[PDB]
Amino acid sequence: ADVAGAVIDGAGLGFDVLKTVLEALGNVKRKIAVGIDNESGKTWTAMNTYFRSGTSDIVLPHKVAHGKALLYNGQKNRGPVATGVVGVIAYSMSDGNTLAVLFSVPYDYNWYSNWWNVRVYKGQKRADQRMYEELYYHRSPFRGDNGWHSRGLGYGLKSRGFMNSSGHAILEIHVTKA
Amino acid sequence: ADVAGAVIDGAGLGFDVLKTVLEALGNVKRKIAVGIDNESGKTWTAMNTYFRSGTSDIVLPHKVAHGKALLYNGQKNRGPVATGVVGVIAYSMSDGNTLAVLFSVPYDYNWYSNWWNVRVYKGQKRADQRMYEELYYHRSPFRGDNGWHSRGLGYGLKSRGFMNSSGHAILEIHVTKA
Amino acid sequence: ADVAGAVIDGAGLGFDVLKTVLEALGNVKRKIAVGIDNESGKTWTAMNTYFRSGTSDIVLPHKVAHGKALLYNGQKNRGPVATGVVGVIAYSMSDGNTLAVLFSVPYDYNWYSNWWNVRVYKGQKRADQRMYEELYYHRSPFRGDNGWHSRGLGYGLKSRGFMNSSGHAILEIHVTKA
Amino acid sequence: ADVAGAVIDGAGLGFDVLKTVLEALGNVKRKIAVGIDNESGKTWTAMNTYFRSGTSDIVLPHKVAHGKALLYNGQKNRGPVATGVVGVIAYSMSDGNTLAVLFSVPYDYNWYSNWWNVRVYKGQKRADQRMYEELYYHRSPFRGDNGWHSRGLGYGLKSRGFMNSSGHAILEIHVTKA
Amino acid sequence: ADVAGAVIDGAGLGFDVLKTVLEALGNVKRKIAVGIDNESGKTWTAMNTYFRSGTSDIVLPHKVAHGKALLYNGQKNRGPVATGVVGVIAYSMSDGNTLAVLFSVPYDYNWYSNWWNVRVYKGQKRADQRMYEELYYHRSPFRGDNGWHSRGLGYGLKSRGFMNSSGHAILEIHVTKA
Amino acid sequence: ADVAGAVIDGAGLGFDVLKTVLEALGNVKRKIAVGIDNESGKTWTAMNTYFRSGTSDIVLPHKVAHGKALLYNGQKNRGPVATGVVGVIAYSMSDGNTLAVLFSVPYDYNWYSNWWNVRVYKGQKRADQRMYEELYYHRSPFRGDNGWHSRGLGYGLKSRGFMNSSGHAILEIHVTKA
Amino acid sequence: ADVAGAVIDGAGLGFDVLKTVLEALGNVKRKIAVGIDNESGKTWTAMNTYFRSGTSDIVLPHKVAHGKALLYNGQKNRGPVATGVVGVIAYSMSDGNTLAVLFSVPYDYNWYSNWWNVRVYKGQKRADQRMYEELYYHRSPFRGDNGWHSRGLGYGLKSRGFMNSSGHAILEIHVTKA
Amino acid sequence: ADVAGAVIDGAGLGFDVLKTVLEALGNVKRKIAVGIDNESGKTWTAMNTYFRSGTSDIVLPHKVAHGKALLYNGQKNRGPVATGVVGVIAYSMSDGNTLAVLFSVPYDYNWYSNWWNVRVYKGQKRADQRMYEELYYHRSPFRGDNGWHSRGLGYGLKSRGFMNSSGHAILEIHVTKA
Ligand SMILES: CC(C)CCC[C@@H](C)[C@H]1CC[C@H]2[C@@H]3CC=C4C[C@@H](O)CC[C@]4(C)[C@H]3CC[C@]12C
Ligand SMILES: CC(C)CCC[C@@H](C)[C@H]1CC[C@H]2[C@@H]3CC=C4C[C@@H](O)CC[C@]4(C)[C@H]3CC[C@]12C
Ligand SMILES: CC(C)CCC[C@@H](C)[C@H]1CC[C@H]2[C@@H]3CC=C4C[C@@H](O)CC[C@]4(C)[C@H]3CC[C@]12C
Ligand SMILES: CC(C)CCC[C@@H](C)[C@H]1CC[C@H]2[C@@H]3CC=C4C[C@@H](O)CC[C@]4(C)[C@H]3CC[C@]12C
Ligand SMILES: CC(C)CCC[C@@H](C)[C@H]1CC[C@H]2[C@@H]3CC=C4C[C@@H](O)CC[C@]4(C)[C@H]3CC[C@]12C
Ligand SMILES: CC(C)CCC[C@@H](C)[C@H]1CC[C@H]2[C@@H]3CC=C4C[C@@H](O)CC[C@]4(C)[C@H]3CC[C@]12C
Repeated sequence: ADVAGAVIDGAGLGFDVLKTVLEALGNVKRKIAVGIDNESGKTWTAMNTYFRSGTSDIVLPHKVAHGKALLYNGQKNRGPVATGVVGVIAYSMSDGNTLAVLFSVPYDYNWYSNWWNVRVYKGQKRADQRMYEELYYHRSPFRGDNGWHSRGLGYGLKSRGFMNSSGHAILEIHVTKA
Repeated sequence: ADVAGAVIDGAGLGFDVLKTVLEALGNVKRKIAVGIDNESGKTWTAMNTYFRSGTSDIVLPHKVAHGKALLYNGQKNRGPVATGVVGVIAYSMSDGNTLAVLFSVPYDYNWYSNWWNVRVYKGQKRADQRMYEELYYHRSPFRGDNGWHSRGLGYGLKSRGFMNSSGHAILEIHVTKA
Repeated sequence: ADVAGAVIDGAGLGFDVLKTVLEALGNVKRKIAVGIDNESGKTWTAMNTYFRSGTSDIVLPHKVAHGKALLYNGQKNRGPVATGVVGVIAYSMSDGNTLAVLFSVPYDYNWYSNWWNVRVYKGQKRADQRMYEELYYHRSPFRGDNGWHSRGLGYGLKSRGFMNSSGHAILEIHVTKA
Repeated sequence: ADVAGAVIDGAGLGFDVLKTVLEALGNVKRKIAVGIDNESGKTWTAMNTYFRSGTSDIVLPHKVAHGKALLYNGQKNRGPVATGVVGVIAYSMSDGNTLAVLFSVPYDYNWYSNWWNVRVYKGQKRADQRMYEELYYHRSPFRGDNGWHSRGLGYGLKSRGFMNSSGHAILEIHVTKA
Repeated sequence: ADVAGAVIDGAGLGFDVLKTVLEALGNVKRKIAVGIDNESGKTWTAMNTYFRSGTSDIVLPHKVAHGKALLYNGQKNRGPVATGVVGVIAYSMSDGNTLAVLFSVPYDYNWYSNWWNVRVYKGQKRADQRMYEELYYHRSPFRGDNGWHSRGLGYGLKSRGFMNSSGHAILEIHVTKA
Repeated sequence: ADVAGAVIDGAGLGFDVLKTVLEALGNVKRKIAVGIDNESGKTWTAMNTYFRSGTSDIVLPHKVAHGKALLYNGQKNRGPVATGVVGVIAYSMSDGNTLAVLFSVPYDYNWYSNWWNVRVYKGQKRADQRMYEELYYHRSPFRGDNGWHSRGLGYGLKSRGFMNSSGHAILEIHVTKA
Repeated sequence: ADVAGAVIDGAGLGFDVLKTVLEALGNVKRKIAVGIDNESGKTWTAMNTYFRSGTSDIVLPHKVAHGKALLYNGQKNRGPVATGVVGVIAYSMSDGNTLAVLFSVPYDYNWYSNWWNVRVYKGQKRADQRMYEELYYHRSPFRGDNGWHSRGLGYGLKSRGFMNSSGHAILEIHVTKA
Repeated sequence: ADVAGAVIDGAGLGFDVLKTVLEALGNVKRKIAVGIDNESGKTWTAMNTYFRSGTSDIVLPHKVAHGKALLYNGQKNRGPVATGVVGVIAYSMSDGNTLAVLFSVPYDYNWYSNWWNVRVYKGQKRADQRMYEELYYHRSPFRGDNGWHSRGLGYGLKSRGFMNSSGHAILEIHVTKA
């Protein structure tokens, strides 16, 4: 009767609202483009990229020789999901150590910001949740605040990086001999 | 009367909801691009690709000589079907053995992940359901976790592969002399 | 009155449903691309293509010399019809025999699959319903299962063919000297 | 009152149905592309194309010398009309005879099929309704069944033609010296 | 009240019907492309084109030398008007006579057909309503029936023309020395 | 109540009708392209273009040397206004006289037609309302009837002009030495 | 109840009307393209452009050498605002004086017209509201009436300018040695 | 009942209004393009860009040698947020001082205007909120009023800058030796 018609009309209104909300959520773009210059004097072998959030549509370049550039990119999961792209790239270095690069492009910018970090681990370590937590919570990550930051990585290596503050984040790092 | 009008309005609302759901289901893309480099010293002859899920729109390359690359791709079945693209590619090798490559790009990522595996079978074996089950459940498949994995295939052969974690999966494998 | 208004509303809903169904049925694509390599040592003269289902928009190439390739294609009938493209191509060979190639890309994949077959008939025979039934039900057709199949055709001829399992089917056959 | 509102709603529904039907009828394409190779040893002068159904948007080529090809095309009448393109092309030959080519691409394929015919008439005769009836009902036209058909035209002339079975019909004929 | 609401609904339905009808009427295309080859041995000077129906968007070429071609085109009046393009082109010839070419592409093909005519008038006469009536009703115009028609124009001149039967009419005439 | 709802529905219908009418009025195109060839033996200096109706989006070419062509164009005012493009172009000539060219492409073709005129005024006179009235009502303007018209301008000058009858009017004039 | 439903329907109608009105207001284009040729024998240094209405999206060219052309453009403020583009460009001249060019492309053409003016001020003066008022109300601006106007600027300088009457206004001025 | 239906209709109207408002807010563009020419005789090293409002999608160029140009751009935050792009770029100079450039393109132009400023700070200072407040409230910023402004920066340096008044702001500065 009248109640059923009102319920159906309300359901249709809720359906339209849900369609609009889902389209808006799916139209949100959170992508990261990582470019790392290798002036470290040693060849880099890709180990893995651990994605705490998001994913990548391309192959992680297996080898990055000295004087070359690692080019990589990722983005948030397809669909109306309120997650960004957060991850750690782990490359094996010729000296036997691991270069770890943390990137974080969050979905909700009301509570979170773009973050990035670079660190060198002794031995060959694959990027995982523990490495991400170390780089994000305990190793003093740099804010993606459209600023250049330099930090000595050790092992005769230093890093100079930059990351913008937008959702279309670009993380450019130069890892050079210290 | 009023009841019939309410029923028709509810049916129209359900029709609109069903149209939206079917369009969303059909817009989901699950495709796999397989690239296998042959540095095994022997020529590969295509046997078959068994698709547990999905299909392919191209011909499986009949011959892959040493130093060449097998390029292949597949995708999930057209239409609003909640299935991914899961399959095994079987190539005959010159020594008389079979190279089997398992790929798995699931539809529902809440329960499943991207998987891949590489194995060498003695004799000439065509890819089928049993081979897929062996490669997916009992031969320790590698997760498609944006990481490089290496494993000795035996018969003087080793494999080094990579697979991303997204629905637009790329599986790059190098099968080289051990 | 109220009954007439309800009937008209139901008719409009049925009209919208019918429009959506017809559009979906018409958007289904079932096409076949046939490529046959002639390494038989004899020239092929086109006889005819009998379409059990579907049709073709191009001319069947009249002559296919040795070392050349027959290129042909067909698709299902235009409009919202639940039929695929099923047919037999009959070519006359220089020795006086007929090369018959059966292709079958069904509309309903719930009950049917892609099928193909190659056979050589003594004498000059045009493709028709009987030839299609022979090739589809009694001459052991190969499944379009993304696999390479080889079969001796006789008369000093062998065939090696491939057909994928999708609705956008490609049938590649090489008919060579045995 | 209520009756008038119901009548107006029904009229609107009928208007929508009529619009959809007219759009579907107008979207139906029936076109014919005629290509006739002249290896008859004599020049052909265009006489006329009588369209039993449909029309053409181009000029009938006035002269077709020996070794050249007549290219022509036509289509069904613009608008939502349930008629195909049926006609006869009449060319004058140098010997004083007429080459008549019948083409028929019907609108309703439930009752009709593609047909074509080739004939040589003594003297100079223009294509008309009587010639079309002769070629379609009494001179054994060839079915447009994706098959090659050969027939001796007489006067030291033979014809070898092909016509597909689809609505986008192509009629390729070679009229050569017998 | 209810009557006013019914009247407004009927007015809206009539508005939608009128919009559809006007769009359909405006989408009807009736254009003519005239190409006249001058092999008369004398130069042609444009006098005027009298449009009984329709209009032209280009300049009538002032001079057409011997061995050149007059290219002209016209179309029906813009907007939803049920009129075709009917007119007479009058060119002055070097000998002091007038070449008049009548073209007629009607809007309603249920009652009318494409017509064309060619005539030579003594003296310099501009195309007007009387000339159009003479060429259309009393000088035996040729039907635009996809046929070639030849007629001696006199004054040592003959004409050979062709006109298709469609609304996108092309009228090709060759006026040569008799 | 019911009256207010009926009033609102009628207002919405009137709004839709008004939107359609305004869109149709704004889609009406009335533009004029003027091309004047100067074979008068004297240089022309632009004085002004007085637009009785419409406007122009380009600069009136300041100088038109002998043997060159003045290219100009205008159109009706943007928006749903029922006005055409009517104006007079006044150029100063080297001898000290003024060349005035009247063009008139009306909006309503039910009452008005395309008109054009060419005149030479003694002295330097700028185009204005009085000059337009003189050229349109008292100096015998030529109708834009797709016809070539010639008239001696005096001062050792003659003009030969052409103007089509459509709303996309082109006015081509040649002002040459008499 | 019924009153609330009527109020909501009226509010929706008003919303649709407001959306249409705002779209129409925002679709109105009022832009000015200024081109000033410098044949004054002195270099021009840009001082500023004071926009009484509208704005510009480009940089005012800092230097305009003798024999070069200043190219500039502006437009009305983005959004549905009923304002045109009115401003004064002030350039510093090498002699120590200021060249001021007033342009005015109004929004409402029912009350206003295109205006322009050129003046030379002693000393270096920046364009402001007072300069605009002087050039628009007291220094006899030229109407943008598709006419060429010349005026001696003084200081051994004269100006010859042109401005059309449309909303897509072009103001071309040549400032030359007197 | 009736109340619930009225509430649902009002909610739908509010939803449509909110969708329109959000689309309008998101369609507002506020971007800044900064171009700074370095004729200071010293190399510039990027320190950081502090965005009080908005963000940037590109990397701040690390080095700007003498005679080169810094190219940078930013825009307001994506989505329907009523914020502009306001920030300070801080570059390190070879002499040990900092070049700070303030840009401000506000969202609400009813209360705010485009502003810019250039200053040199002793020592190496990173752009932050305090620097922005200093440059915007206490160091006399130049208005983005389409005017060229010059100011001695000190330390043997002077600046000459320009900024337009539109939301698509361009800020061009030349920092040269004083
Ligand atoms: C009123 C009744 C029918 C309940 C309706 C619940 C709706 C509003 C809930 C149920 C499931 C929810 C979704 C569940 C998961 C996600 C993924 C997350 O990353 C973003 C939010 C999103 C997309 C939620 C949006 C809101 C949602 C659609
Ligand atoms: C309320 C009455 C009419 C029953 C309605 C049942 C509807 C909701 C059911 C019936 C058949 C169902 C479909 C059957 C098969 C598939 C393929 C699967 O891979 C994804 C889901 C999908 C696409 C289902 C979606 C839901 C579905 C359309
Ligand atoms: C219910 C009352 C108003 C009668 C409605 C009659 C309608 C359905 C009839 C009247 C005229 C008919 C049209 C008349 C002529 C043709 C051309 C033919 O080649 C195809 C069908 C077509 C296009 C008809 C379609 C149906 C039609 C539009
Ligand atoms: C019911 C009341 C409001 C009367 C409605 C009358 C309508 C249907 C009439 C009035 C004026 C008519 C138009 C007048 C002139 C022409 C130009 C002609 O070449 C084609 C028909 C066309 C386009 C008519 C179509 C039908 C028309 C719009
Ligand atoms: C019923 C009540 C609200 C009165 C409605 C009056 C409407 C129909 C009137 C009022 C103002 C009118 C417009 C006023 C001016 C012009 C410019 C003219 O060149 C073409 C007509 C046009 C565009 C008119 C169209 C009709 C119009 C919109
Ligand atoms: C009537 C009941 C449901 C309350 C509705 C409140 C609506 C109108 C309010 C709640 C939250 C508000 C938004 C909150 C934040 C922002 C960001 C700001 O930069 C622009 C305005 C904007 C986008 C607001 C627009 C209006 C808004 C959507």
